[PDB]
Amino acid sequence: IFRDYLDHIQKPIYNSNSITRPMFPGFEAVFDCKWESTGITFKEVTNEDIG
Amino acid sequence: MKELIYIEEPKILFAHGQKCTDARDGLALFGPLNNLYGIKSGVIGTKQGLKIFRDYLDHIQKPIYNSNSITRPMFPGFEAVFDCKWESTGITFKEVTNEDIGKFLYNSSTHKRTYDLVSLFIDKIISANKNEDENVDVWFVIVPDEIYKYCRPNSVLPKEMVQTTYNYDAQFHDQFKARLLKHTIPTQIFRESTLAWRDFKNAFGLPIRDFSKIEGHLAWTISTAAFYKAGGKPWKLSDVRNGVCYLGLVYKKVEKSKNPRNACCAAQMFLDNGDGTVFKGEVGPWYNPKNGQYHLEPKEAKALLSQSLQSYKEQIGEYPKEVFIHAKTRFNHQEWDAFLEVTPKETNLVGVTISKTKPLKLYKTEGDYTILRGNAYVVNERSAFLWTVGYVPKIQTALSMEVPNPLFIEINKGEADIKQVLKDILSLTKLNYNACIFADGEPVTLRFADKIGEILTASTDIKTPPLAFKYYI
Amino acid sequence: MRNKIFISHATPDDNDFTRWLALKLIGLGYEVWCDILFLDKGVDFWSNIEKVIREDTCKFLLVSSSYSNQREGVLKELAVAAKVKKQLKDDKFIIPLAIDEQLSYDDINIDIVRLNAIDFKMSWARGLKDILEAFEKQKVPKEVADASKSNLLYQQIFLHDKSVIEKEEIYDSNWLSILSFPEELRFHEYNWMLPKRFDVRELTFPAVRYKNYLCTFAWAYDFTYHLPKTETYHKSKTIRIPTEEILSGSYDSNFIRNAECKRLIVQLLNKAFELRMKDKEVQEYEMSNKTAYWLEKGKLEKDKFEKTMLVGKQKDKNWHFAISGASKLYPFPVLMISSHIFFTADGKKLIDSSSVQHSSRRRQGKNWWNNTWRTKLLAFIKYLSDDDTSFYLEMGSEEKVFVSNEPVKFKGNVSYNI
RNA sequence: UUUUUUUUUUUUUUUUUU
DNA sequence: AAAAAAAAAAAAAAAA
Ligand SMILES: Nc1ncnc2c1ncn2[C@@H]1O[C@H](COP(=O)(O)OP(=O)(O)OC[C@H]2O[C@H](O)[C@H](O)[C@@H]2O)[C@@H](O)[C@H]1O
Repeated sequence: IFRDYLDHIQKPIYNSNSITRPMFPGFEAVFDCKWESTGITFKEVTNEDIG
Repeated sequence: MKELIYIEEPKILFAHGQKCTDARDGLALFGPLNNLYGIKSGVIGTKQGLKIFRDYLDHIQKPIYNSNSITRPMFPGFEAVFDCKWESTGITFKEVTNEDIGKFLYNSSTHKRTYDLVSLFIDKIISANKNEDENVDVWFVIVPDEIYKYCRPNSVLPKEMVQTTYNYDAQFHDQFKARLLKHTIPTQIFRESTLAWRDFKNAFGLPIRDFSKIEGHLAWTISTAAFYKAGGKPWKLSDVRNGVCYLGLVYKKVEKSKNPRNACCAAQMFLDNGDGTVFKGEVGPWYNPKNGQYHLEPKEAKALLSQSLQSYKEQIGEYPKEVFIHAKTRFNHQEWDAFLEVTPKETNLVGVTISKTKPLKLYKTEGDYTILRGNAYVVNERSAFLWTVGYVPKIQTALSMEVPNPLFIEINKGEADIKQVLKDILSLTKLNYNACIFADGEPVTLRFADKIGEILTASTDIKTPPLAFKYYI
Repeated sequence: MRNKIFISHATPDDNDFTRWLALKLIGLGYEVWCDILFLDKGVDFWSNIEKVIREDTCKFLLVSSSYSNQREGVLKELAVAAKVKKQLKDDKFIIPLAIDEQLSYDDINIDIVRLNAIDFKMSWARGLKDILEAFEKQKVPKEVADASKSNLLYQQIFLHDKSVIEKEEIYDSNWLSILSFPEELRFHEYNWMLPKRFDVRELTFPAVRYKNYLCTFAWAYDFTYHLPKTETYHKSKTIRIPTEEILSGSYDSNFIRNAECKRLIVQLLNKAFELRMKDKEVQEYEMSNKTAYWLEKGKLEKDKFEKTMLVGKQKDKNWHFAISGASKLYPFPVLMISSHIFFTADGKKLIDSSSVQHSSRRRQGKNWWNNTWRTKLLAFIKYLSDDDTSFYLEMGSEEKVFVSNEPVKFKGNVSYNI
């Protein structure tokens, strides 16, 4: 789900009403920075441990 | 009239899954394994030091040409070789005024002045880490050269220039990189001479450290070190077998406490699920009393081997099948007995000793060049001479400069295939992240282990040291 | 004119390899055209492809993989390449490239089945080099450009110019093999005949005190001068052991152990070799552990034995070559010889400044390669030699060991050239 | 301490013998 | 107070 959300925010997203809440044009579009889904350092936490 | 066998030169992995024997050339054309999108640089120092750093960085952004390219390849530039962005913009710079660094330096006690200099920089680094929004990947510390004359043991501060802690090592480098382990800050120290030396001149008028022909490798090894410390993987081995954990043990003396207490350090290298090579430290330093033992007590042996084994299980899951333990000193029976107890049934424990003291010097019949590196003379199934130091044709010169001395490898304990044992240490001679050289004279396990030993004996207040090499080398 | 190299490829997948190859070739001074890097956006792409292939494409390169074998666009541009090949009368116009290990030569496309393909599957360096031979041999135009980065990278590609070659070569070590030993090592029961508070180092011939016995390779009564009481010693008290068995390792008991009886031979050999230097009238410098032996200035005829110069001058500092010997028996019965350089102020008195000696040694050895160490070591061995093939180390009036004057020779199956 | 390597200095330890 | 066969910590220089 984190990867999916990062993929969504890679692309522009639109609010229901643009004049009220401006649409988000893309992470690199706004911050001019590279932050992709490739290269995430992952640390696993199994469900049995949190259970 | 004796036969010596040659073992194939190892090739190290690069980007796109392809292999290359040379490291500098391999990363020069093929690229590193992982992408460090940008390198956020932090520099602490004075005014006349930061300018030279900026000038050197600007120099190394552009390509630098070497005199004899067959001996030393072309340097295409940091961004060209590592496809990463690291420029003069974005440098978080911290001030060290000349008067302030002078007050502590002109001190009669070498230990006191060394501790004061270490604290002055370390407190500022800690403050920059904690109370500022900027994030710094690696912290370059630059120091002047009068500091470099008068900040280590046996340095007599001149009497005309004297103006005015004992539980710490009087070596600035070790103490500095030792007290910073609690904060996990990747750090790398510069001498100003290591920087753009042309400003520094001797009596004859030439620069004292003239690097006119060897600017290339200076850039090569500084850039590679910066890439490694920032979290990048320059290269990776290709012939690593599954289920093999190695460990490299070294012993170091401590002057702070009565009796050296012989602190031991280890460095691991093993494969992981997939192809990722796990090359970390094994730092649980087990202090060994008595002046000259160098043989470690059973309980510490049990603890070290276990802490290594869970250091494999937490990443791969199952028991190793063959362990090849390397060390500079010989293994006596009692420590091996403790090791065996911790060692599981299927695991094959191998204890290999390594030494350079053996006086063998093979002079070829004719030619102003040494024996070719990789040549191995097998004394017997247990012991052999392997020329890890010698000539390799690609670099056009020998890795040695005088006549080389081969490496004495004996399988002290276990059974081991001696040819396979020789087939693994020469691969370990390639993983030198601290220096961008074709190969190193000794295996990296026993070298990075030596470094982590030399860094941890400077401060006695270290608890749960980091096992990442970027904080050490 | 035609001065472009077109790289056809499967765009969805093979962009990485094609980008790398295009960057390498542009760096190598070769003009390169490809869709990813040189195609003009917002233009008729098929028309531009046709124009570049028909008009300016001097050489055609196809990246063939598991994808590119059945891609439509590569097939169309491949057919256009075949047509322009027929137009130009050039059989070397097209060079397909094999990228996928999984793409066997059996299933590759027919028009490139007929063509020979340059291999990229195993290494991307050999394949690029083979492209390089293909382009100079067919004379593909190349702009010199920077003329420094271009040729430097060209050399950097070929990592290949100097590789291991299978050729026999002999190697001469620094080891001297021990040709023979005395028949027995003797364990005399001197006891009270030998004074307890006496030193065996000044004795004529080597001897070590073990337990209450004197251990040596000499005859029982060879030490009458320093031990006058020993004139009435009984030879039936001798504990002779078959030395060859000790070398094999067969002999082991309560009286002596294999571990220590080999330590009792190397010490005797060490003392014998020390006495051998003393007999040859060579001078001594105390090293940290051992004591090295060098030759004076003028002792040799014009200070050079054989054809190599062994004593010389730099400025005021007179340099002398020296050798140190150490006896070990683990690999073979061996006397290893290590080389050293010493410096003097007048050719006779060694400089007492250790730092000066170390710096001087570094300055001299700055420019001595293999044929400066090996020849000098052998010349010193020949000087210490008593005959053409060996010398003798003496431990007794009639017992000696013959040490060959030639080093232990090895053989290498691999070699190289300048 | 950008490194590497070859040396030069000490010091120490073990096993045995008195 | 030795020996040989093993140990580390330091300094100097020149090479990659
Ligand atoms: N407006 C567009 N219409 C079609 N494709 C487009 C467009 N814009 C970009 N593309 C991209 O154009 C690509 C069409 O490629 P394909 O036919 O699917 O597979 P191949 O392996 O046989 O293409 C290989 C050659 O065809 C190429 O044109 C190049 O000229 C190649 O040399 C798609 O990735 C599209 O995303």
